[PDB]
Amino acid sequence: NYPAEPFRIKSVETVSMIPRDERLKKMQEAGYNTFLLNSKDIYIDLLTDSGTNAMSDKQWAGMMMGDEAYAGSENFYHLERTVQELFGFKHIVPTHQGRGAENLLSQLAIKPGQYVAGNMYFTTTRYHQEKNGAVFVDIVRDEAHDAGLNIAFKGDIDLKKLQKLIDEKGAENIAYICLAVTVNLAGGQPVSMANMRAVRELTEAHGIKVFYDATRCVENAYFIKEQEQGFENKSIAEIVHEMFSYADGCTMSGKKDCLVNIGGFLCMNDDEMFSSAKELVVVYEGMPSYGGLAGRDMEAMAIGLREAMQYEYIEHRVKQVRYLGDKLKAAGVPIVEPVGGHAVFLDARRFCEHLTQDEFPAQSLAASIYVETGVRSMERGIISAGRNNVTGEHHRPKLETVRLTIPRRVYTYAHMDVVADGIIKLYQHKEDIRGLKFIYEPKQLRFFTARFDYI
Amino acid sequence: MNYPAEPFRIKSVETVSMIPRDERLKKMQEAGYNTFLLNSKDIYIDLLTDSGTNAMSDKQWAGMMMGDEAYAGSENFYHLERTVQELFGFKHIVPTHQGRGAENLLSQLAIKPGQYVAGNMYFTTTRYHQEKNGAVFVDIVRDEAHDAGLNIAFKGDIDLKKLQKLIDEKGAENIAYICLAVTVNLAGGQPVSMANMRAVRELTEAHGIKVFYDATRCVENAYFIKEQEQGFENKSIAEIVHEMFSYADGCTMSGKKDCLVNIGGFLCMNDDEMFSSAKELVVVYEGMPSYGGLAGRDMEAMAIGLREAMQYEYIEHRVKQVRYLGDKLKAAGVPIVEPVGGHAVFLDARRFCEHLTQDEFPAQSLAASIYVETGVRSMERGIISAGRNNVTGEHHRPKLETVRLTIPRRVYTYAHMDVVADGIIKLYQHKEDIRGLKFIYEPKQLRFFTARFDYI
Amino acid sequence: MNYPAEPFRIKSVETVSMIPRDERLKKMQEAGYNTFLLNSKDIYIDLLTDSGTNAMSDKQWAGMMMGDEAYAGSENFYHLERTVQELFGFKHIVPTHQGRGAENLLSQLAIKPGQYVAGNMYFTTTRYHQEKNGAVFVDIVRDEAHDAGLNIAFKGDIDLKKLQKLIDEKGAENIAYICLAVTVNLAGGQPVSMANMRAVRELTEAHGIKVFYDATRCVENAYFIKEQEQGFENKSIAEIVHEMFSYADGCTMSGKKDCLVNIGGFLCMNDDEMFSSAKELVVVYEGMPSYGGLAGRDMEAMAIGLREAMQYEYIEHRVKQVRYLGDKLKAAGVPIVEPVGGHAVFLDARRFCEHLTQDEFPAQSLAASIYVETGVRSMERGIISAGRNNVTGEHHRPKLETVRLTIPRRVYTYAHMDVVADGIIKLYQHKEDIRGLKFIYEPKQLRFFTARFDYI
Amino acid sequence: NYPAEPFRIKSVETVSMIPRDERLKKMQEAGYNTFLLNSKDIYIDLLTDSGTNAMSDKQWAGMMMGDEAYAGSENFYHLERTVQELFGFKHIVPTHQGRGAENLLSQLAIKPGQYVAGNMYFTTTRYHQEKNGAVFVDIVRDEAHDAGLNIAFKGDIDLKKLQKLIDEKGAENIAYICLAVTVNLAGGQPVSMANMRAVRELTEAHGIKVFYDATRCVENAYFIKEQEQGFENKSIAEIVHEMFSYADGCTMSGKKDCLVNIGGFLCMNDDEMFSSAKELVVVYEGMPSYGGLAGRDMEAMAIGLREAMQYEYIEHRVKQVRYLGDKLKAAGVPIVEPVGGHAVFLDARRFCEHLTQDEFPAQSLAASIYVETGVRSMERGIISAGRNNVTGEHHRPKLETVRLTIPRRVYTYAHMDVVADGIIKLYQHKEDIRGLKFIYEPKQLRFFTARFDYI
Ligand SMILES: CC1=C(O)/C(=C\N=C(/C)C(=O)O)C(COP(=O)(O)O)=CN1
Ligand SMILES: CC1=C(O)/C(=C\N=C(/C)C(=O)O)C(COP(=O)(O)O)=CN1
Ligand SMILES: CC1=C(O)/C(=C\N=C(/C)C(=O)O)C(COP(=O)(O)O)=CN1
Ligand SMILES: CC1=C(O)/C(=C\N=C(/C)C(=O)O)C(COP(=O)(O)O)=CN1
Ligand SMILES: [K+]
Ligand SMILES: [K+]
Ligand SMILES: [K+]
Ligand SMILES: [K+]
Repeated sequence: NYPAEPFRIKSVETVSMIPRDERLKKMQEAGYNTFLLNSKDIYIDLLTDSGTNAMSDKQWAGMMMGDEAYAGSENFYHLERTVQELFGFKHIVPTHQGRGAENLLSQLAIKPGQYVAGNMYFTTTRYHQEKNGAVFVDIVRDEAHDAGLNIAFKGDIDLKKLQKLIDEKGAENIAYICLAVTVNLAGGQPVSMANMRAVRELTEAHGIKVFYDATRCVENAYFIKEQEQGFENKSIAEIVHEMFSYADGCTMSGKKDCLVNIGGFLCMNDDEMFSSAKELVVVYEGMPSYGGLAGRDMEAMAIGLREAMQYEYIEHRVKQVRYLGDKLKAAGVPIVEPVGGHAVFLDARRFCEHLTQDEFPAQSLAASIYVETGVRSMERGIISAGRNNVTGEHHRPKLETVRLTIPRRVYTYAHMDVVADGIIKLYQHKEDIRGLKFIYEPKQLRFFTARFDYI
Repeated sequence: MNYPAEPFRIKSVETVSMIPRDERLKKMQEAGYNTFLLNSKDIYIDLLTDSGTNAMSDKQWAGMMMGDEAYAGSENFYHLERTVQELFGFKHIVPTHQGRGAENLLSQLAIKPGQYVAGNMYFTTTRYHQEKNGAVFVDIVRDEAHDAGLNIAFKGDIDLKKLQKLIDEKGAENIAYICLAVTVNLAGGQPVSMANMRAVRELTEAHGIKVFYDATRCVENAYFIKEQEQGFENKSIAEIVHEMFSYADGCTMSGKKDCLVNIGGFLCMNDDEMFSSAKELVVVYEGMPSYGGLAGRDMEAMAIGLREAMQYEYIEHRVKQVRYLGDKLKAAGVPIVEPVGGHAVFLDARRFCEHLTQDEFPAQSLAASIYVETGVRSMERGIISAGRNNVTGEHHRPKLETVRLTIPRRVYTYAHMDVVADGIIKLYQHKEDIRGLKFIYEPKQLRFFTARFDYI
Repeated sequence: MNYPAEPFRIKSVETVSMIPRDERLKKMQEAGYNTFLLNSKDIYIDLLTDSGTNAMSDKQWAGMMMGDEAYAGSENFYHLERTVQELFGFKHIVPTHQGRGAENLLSQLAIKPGQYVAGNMYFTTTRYHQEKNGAVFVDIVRDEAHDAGLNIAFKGDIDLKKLQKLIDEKGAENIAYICLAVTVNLAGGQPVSMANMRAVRELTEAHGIKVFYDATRCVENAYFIKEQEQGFENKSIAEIVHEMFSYADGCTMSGKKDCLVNIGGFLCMNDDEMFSSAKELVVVYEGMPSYGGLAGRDMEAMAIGLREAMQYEYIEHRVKQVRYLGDKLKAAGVPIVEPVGGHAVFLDARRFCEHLTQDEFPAQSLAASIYVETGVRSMERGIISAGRNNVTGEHHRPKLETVRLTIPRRVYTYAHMDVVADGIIKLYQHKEDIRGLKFIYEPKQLRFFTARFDYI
Repeated sequence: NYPAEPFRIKSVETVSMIPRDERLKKMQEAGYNTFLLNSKDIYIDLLTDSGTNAMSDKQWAGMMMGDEAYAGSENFYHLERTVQELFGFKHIVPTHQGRGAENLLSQLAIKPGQYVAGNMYFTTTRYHQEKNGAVFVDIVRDEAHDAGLNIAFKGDIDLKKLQKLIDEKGAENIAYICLAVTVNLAGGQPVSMANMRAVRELTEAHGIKVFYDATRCVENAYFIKEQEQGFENKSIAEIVHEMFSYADGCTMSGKKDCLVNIGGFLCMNDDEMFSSAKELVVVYEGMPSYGGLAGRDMEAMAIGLREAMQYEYIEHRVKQVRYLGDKLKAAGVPIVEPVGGHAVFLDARRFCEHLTQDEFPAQSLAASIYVETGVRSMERGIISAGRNNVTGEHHRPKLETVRLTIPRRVYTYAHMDVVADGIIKLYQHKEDIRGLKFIYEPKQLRFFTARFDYI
């Protein structure tokens, strides 16, 4: 049901343990915007699972063995061998993290005016597509947009929407299909092997390329192992390798499922594209053999990807997130369902139904959570959606959420209990949560530095 | 309140795994049914000891990169020295590689052949160093410390009536010193009260008798005082620690326990002449007074760790994590030493195995069976550890025949505790399957470390 | 005086070794005669670049254990931020993963298509980011910087007459900014004087033109100012650095050079609106303004390293070690760029190989031959690096056709320098054996990194 | 002649660089006793080569992999395998450093009244022999006592003295022969393979055991490679293994030739002695599988011993010391000859022949060296010999020396030049060096804390 950690603690990170009254002052000093809190003031930091993971003793040994050569580092060759074996692409180019790989892919693979279709999108990924002249098309199944619908493989592409696009626009006018595993925007929802194969088969008949956004591909493979018929005798490694067999390449943020603090990479099978990629990596990142990483980080990521293949590790990772979601759900706390691989999203609209979206319930709930528990969470609602700059109106998103994002191997079920118990107690007196109003709003990136006060 | 979450985050991890029961069976036999003789790789959760098995912090690992390895004058020595002077309040410090190295120095320096050393229950290496330097050991702990099931507070306390009697019957000049350990390891990690430390100092001082503390789990002990002794609820852990040592003439310390390191110890004293003599001796056994058989980076880690240990939330969690395991075991009717102590839960082997005699080594055997059935390693703390009476040659016979589930600091979670509890509860369902043991190889001293047995 | 000993001790080592000439020959062919394409394992002493190849200190490694990996609000970000604010004197900082990431931001933010960017000699990635954002590059370095053998001080200085002419012929509003690099890498690591920085600021300020520094080797540059510019002999390295940047509106920095790290860079500016815009852009390419595509531990290492770099003895030794190699080479009549610069000795390939034309790529070829004969890796810094004229499609033709023996900071000793000098002197004895090269594979930009050749 | 370092620098240790005037104050604050200087005030620290070595990147990787189990650590098994392969003993017991191993050996191998004979002695080694009731007998060749005699293998035992001892005392009355490699007291002098075999053969015929003090056995093996006929096609590893084939066991300080900062061990071939050793290690050190070391240090020492077998490494180590001695000798500076493996010893008696031994020329020369260069060196003369406590007279040693002891892989030839140039300049005006007199003298260990002032 919930397994014990399949690891023990080698070293600890010291935290302050400041009490509620002091947390309230820190929160006020941050203008009630959790993005403005200092890391040294936070007990449990669930802002993101990106780059916040705990490394192993074996990775730290690798950290001492950084061959820092500008070209031809042994660590690059270790990374390259590892990704070829595990993902099964012919070619790999390291990048400092995922968005560096996305910049490269989109410049290489898009002609202005072409469509890129995907199972929803991530903000950086879609931006790089659009900056290169692509029009984005959502081809996710309709269910993915229903946040209360508890169904499996909610990240699946709708083959009919793909077909429709090909019929209406023409294959030559589609740059590529961008299939993300898992689907972050839908709450971390997995994609099935059947769907990946069906997309490979249809695109292949039309000469259309498919590139994966692989950042949480290991969480994805765990869902396939757990829930997809016929994958129960298959190892995580076998699943991961089969998944990528249905792609022409990928962009990877190692900062997620490769269990590192920095690192990413671009893969492809096509020799000519690989050649062009090497011509471009040097402009933005570094050499084809470091790509904006220290040798020690290529080493840490090579070791971390291989650790991520262990079944017990990934089972525990996903079930720890599930434990938090299960406990919240059992107390009647409204969440996005089903719980995804990396986070639990509170539905702040329903949590704070005495407040209007214009009063920023997700922002305000995230502040309350920090004050009551020392937990930092991310606003993923009206604030982070930003303001229409043509009209000056808020972009008003359907999802008004607080993201409890879980770094890998950092926290225990007891820290999950701190988070849950705190949220449950807040829920019991939810009507007491107050609305927020801007007191400082920057013109851009407002979620990063906006300051608020209570209404 | 009852069970707080870890007051830290995980910075790095070590993988854990379990070999099949069939393989464990083979390994237990190959180790001659002594858990000390199993290999680390063959252990799933290793509760052999809290000694040297602690997880260090990121700050201690940063100190590890700043090892100043000079033979004399290292910054890491000065940092250790001023930290221990500040926190414990003794005048002088001599580092040693670990606690038994400091006990070697103390016993050689402070005992004349034929004298008595009186202590709140024996300890294994401690008693051996006393006895090998010609002392007779006298246990002056309260009787109640030897009754496993008796739930009373401050079980580690010295019985003043027994101390008084020793002085009367033997004369103060024939007592080398009082050895006061905090907490008391073999009583189950049981604390000593401040009132008792103060009373002991007062009695011994009037008679000119020296008192040397075994400081190895003094922070755990300070936690119990803050939690349970009336008047201390408001004092900081650090204030408690400093007051505790104000009632002593010096101490031995294994830093491998409450200083949160993997190696390290020291000897403290207030007396200038003893300091001089201790330095002459340290060079023979350990190294120059300026490193004491430690790398500079380990002095640094030990200085940093001892100060980390003073954080209330850290030590509250440390002790309550142990308590949680004991609570779950108790709830299922598993017999344990009570109350639960600072560093371990001690299964009561006499009750766990009523069908065996103490001469059939129930504790040694239970530890074997726990490993075979669960892949958890635990330690014998009974008749084998007690050693032999150095006059009659018979086994010492402790009332406490226990198996120790010892918890390294900052290493495991409550989920690991639940795994351990579950496996022990299961084994209890068939306790009568645990077989008697007999010696096949017996070392001449500290026999428990490497002795080998076979089933009767 | 002339050649000081290392002002540090060795804390840890990496082994070095040499594969036979026969094996090196094979490897050079397999790398298509481009030194960039050899493997690290196959190199004995690796002088390809001083970029990212530096040895960190014990203090920086201690900072590496204290990485605060938070996505926003990391202590390591705050430490970097206040360090750069203190030492460089700019209002705002945006970290980037390395220097070309900061050049991406600057060029996008500060250039309107069709504008001119004027600089003290081009640099490779710098010129590409200017040109790809629609700028025309204009070289305003003094003519003497392009003559390898001419031994004059402060060769990096901007020719004010050329700057003045640019403003006259093109109009100030059509100049996006002046790019002033310290030191000037491709001139041979040549410094810029304070007087010149002050004069440039004065001229540009009167016309409303912005000046952005390439800060990557500013500490080396400050060393030359202290050593050679009248009036500065008494100022600290840190004072020199802070004054230098007071003449700028912001900078790009590759921390991989003078900040003594293996990864890292940043963009600084004084202007609030530019800061806002830079943050919008950083999120697209690098990461959140609060880490900029760097682990927290690398921000920390870069903060610590930049402050280490201000120690006079450290930078005096850094530069004199380079000078020693150049001195030994000169003494034996080997043709080099003079005076020797801050980070490398640059062999003059035109003189080393008089028998070849620049169209036959003497520098690329010499670098190949050095590796084959010595197992030392060096870099082409000539016509291949210069790239193509983005209007005519012809090779840019630099007067400076050089091969760079680039010295990573705190990595090698004088004995390694002597090994390098000895091997190069030997190769010089048969310079006429070095054969012309021709392209077999040419990338569309920054071609030198991965191009492959074959002998004519 | 002098090779370049067969390594490059991975990381540096920061030092203060304080100037001459400030060094003079530090020296005065230390009462002119270099033992009292703070490490943070010293540029180049030549006090000892014990435990001061620079580790490699590979050792630091091993430092991150410490299996800290109290019993059965993987690191112990790695150490054990390595020592068995390289030294060729059947059994190994780890100890925290060399004197811990000596305590164990002497308790195991000596009955009160027995003789232990050796090629000179080391202070801790001889003390442990004597505390256990042994009488020490020097059986080194007479030449070893002539400090100006430049001959090879000066550490050799005189077989005739050994024979004489057996004849006069009886084999049953000799506990063992303690053969040290190299011989520290004679200036770091090596012992020949011929001598080790001859001693093995004579002792074997009489049933007498031989235990090596192996602390600088790798320096020793380098001398055999370099100078002993017939060892020129032999690897350092082959030499080391043959050396120990002539012993019944050894005590080792890894802090010397195993390239670590802490660590040591005891080896033996005899099963019964191994059993007894395991019974004793637990009293003083720890378990047979950690012996008073952290698991990470058993790992560092296992990796370091194997690194020490590399020919280029040990050739450079010994020749760097030689470089310093050669340069001093060429300027006419009086030194113990020939230069040993680990240090250069200045003859302070001849250096300061205007001073009497009672004026402490070695102590005073060591102070001058620090003041002029920031180099710390060790007094090895009348001060470190101590005072006769029966009579109160100085012990007056024949050797009045300053030891310039070189840690492995820490310094370069340039640092050797700082040391040499400074000493040479002092030598040029040697008559200016002033005598010292006590102002504070402890009753014991006076070299550690005595304070002086100028006469
Ligand atoms: C699905 C997906 C992501 O979730 C993603 C980054 N995620 C962040 C920063 C997060 O907080 O979820 C990126 C960008 O990776 P990067 O943050 O540049 O290494 C790409 N795809
Ligand atoms: C109270 C006390 C101890 O518990 C102790 C060692 N304890 C061990 C090894 C244990 O497992 O409890 C020692 C010896 O310390 P040492 O293991 O040598 O650092 C002294 N006193
Ligand atoms: C003056 C200057 C440089 O020298 C520079 C990079 N130099 C390299 C790679 C070199 O080998 O010189 C860069 C680019 O920095 P980067 O290599 O991207 O961190 C900018 N300016
Ligand atoms: C020949 C020899 C030595 O040189 C030695 C220690 N030497 C020191 C401390 C030195 O400064 O030379 C020891 C003692 O090793 P230890 O310092 O306890 O690891 C034994 N034999
Ligand atoms: K990070
Ligand atoms: K690097
Ligand atoms: K040391
Ligand atoms: K340990």
